[PDB]
Amino acid sequence: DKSKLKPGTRVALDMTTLTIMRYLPREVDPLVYNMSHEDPGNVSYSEIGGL
Amino acid sequence: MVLESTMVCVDNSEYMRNGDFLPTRLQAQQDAVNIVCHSKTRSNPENNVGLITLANDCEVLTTLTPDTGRILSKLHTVQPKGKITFCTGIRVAHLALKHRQGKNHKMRIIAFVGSPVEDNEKDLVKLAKRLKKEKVNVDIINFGEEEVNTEKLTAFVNTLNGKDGTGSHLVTVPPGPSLADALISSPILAG
Amino acid sequence: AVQKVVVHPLVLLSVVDHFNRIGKVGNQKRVVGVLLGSWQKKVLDVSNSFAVPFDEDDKDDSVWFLDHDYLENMYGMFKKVNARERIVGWYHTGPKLHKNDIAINELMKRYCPNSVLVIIDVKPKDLGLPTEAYISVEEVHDDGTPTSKTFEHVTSEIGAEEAEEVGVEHLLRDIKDTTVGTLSQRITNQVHGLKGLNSKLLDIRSYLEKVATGKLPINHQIIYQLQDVFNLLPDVSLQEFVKAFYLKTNDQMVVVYLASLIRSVVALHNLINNKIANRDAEKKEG
Amino acid sequence: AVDTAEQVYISSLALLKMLKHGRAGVPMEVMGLMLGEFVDDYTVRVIDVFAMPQSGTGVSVEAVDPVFQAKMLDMLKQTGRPEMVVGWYHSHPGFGCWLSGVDINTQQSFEALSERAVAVVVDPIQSVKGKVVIDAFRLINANMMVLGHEPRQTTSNLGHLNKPSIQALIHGLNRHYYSITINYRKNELEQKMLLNLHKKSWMEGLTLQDYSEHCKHNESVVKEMLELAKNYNKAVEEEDKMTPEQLAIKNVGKQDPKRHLEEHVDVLMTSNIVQCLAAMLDTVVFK
Ligand SMILES: [Zn+2]
Repeated sequence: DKSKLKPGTRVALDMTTLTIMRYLPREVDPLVYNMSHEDPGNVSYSEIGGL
Repeated sequence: MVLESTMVCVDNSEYMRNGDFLPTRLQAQQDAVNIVCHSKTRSNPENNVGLITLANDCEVLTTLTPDTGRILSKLHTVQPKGKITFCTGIRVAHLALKHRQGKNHKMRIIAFVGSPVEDNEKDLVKLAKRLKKEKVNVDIINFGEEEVNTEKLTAFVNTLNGKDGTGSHLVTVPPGPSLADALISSPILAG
Repeated sequence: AVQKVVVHPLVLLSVVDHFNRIGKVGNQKRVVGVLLGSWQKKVLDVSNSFAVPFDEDDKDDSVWFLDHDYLENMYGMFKKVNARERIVGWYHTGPKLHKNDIAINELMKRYCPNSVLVIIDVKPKDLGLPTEAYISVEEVHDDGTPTSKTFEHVTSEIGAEEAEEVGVEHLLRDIKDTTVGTLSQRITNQVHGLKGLNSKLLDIRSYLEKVATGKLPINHQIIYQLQDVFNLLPDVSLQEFVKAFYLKTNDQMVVVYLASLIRSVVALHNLINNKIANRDAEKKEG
Repeated sequence: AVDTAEQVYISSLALLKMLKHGRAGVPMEVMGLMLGEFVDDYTVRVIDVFAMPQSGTGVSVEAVDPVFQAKMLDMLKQTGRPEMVVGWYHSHPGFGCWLSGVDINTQQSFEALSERAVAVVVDPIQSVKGKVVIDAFRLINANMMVLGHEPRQTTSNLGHLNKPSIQALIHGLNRHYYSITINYRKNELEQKMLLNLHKKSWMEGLTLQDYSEHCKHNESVVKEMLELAKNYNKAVEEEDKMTPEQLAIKNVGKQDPKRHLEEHVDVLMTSNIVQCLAAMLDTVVFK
């Protein structure tokens, strides 16, 4: 699908002959993946008071 | 084992259409073909049985294959409607057996006719002497109804096993709708 | 319905090699095979083929055979090695359009809807492109039969491809009149193109062989075009078609007069660059 | 023994089968079989080639599937004529030609049945017109490498004609395999019917080429050809100056008149002379 390789996209290459094998989606940089949803904390507005 | 290639020529002509034979004319001749293609397979695994017709359009309905599943699938709602044309029925039967993988096989054809034929007897004896120079032995078995004491088929088999052929037969049809399993019990027992 | 066909030189060679491997029969055999390929953007493409076993007895020449088991599994392999590749129709060797090729096509239209045939050449001699193809059209129409059907020729050429032009131009090594200048057109279409119109003029002479003596069907739908060719024959030289012709000759040759005038001074300057390397070189070197 | 004059005759049909199967599935190393007609101790002839489908994603030569070839070997046997497998091939995509350590093992399984199966490498990328990148190879025994003995016992001055590339010389040549000189089997049955059929112009030169725009294009060049002659009214004027070998290095930044000015004169001639002549043959032939 050579019409879908827009300038900006992220692709995978070949090592030996160095050709394009597969288009990829974006990357999500695992510092931010381990920043998103690692909190199972379950505090609520009942626990805060005074403000 | 012995080297042949069994080729059945089924009858989808328009006179094989009624219900005088007990299941159907179509099903009773089909299972007769089934038990003899089980007879030719189990005596020799090299023989394959495909079917051809002798109607107006001599179609390769099923190809010559050792499978019978296409044979069983096409012979349901097979539409046996058509004017019989046997004058081309020899040429479709002979030239098929030269398209085979082995010419060292015994050229053997069975032929089922259940309809009145309008051939010339002079044209078939030119085709018979054509088959004399081609060394072909064909045992034609009569089904259905026909001109009784089958016309032009005695003189064809006689001019088929001529010139030291002397091995062919002509199984004629009895004009009574009995069960046709014992009718074909003579070619399965001996030749 | 179909614009044109595109034939690659692979399948062109992939018949003649089969004509050699059956050429030992001597007496008579036509090469009939299965044509593989696609068609995209309304243009018929031809890529691959093979040939199917086939015989023909001369007496009662309506008995043909196509071993469809050989047609099934070998296409089953070719679809397996190449899913992009598929069936496109069929072909036959086509010396002179044999008789079975009215119902070979109707035998195997259950695979390709527009089951096109291809007539090829085995003895190459002409002044054109010896690759013919037809199309199947039927008619409940004018006069002949209640069931009437006649093939119609769709235009045909040899299409190229980037991968095969390496191999095509490698296997020639004989003659290739490239370097398109002022004389490539003179021979590809001015020597040859005038003699192109030779055999098109001579073709309607071959139909004209029936004036009172030839074959029994006469015209009905052949002469409306021929009545128009003599009618649409171009304008005679009386109008300003005289005057506007000399108008552009007095315009096109002006550019030729300027451009040729330029070519002299350029090569005159190149003469001076050669006298700078003759008189200024003999005293130095010797 | 072998006389290093082994002279592989191939074909005309197989090379087109080699490059098409090598190009359509390019970056994965594809392979297939070589179905030829074996001849004497000296030469070998490979006339037909059928391609074998792959196994999975990944550049490999994976293995042969003898279910496939055994049905294929008797497929055309019942139709055409018998042949016998005389070798096999694969395709380096953009490398060149050598036997890798993966390539050599599937070769060594094939030399066990017959001792003359040819390993063929084709490269459908470094090939343009007069290059079809080739040089099939065949293994040499590593038993003789320990002996220090040089094989193939040269009896003719026919082997050492092609020089091997240095990149193939980095690989197992010449310590595990050898090159073989090849030519091609051409014949008039094929030669004429591909020459006279490739580029044939039908009725193009019997046209007028957009008759209002040809004379319009006859000014679309001439107008800037004026100023390109003003450069030619410029560059000649700074001569008898710094030694025109210096006028070779220094003119790589900006455009020159002299080459560009004899350029359009060829364009403004063949566009005019072809179009003016073809107008004056239509007047005679068409009434
Ligand atoms: Zn490799």
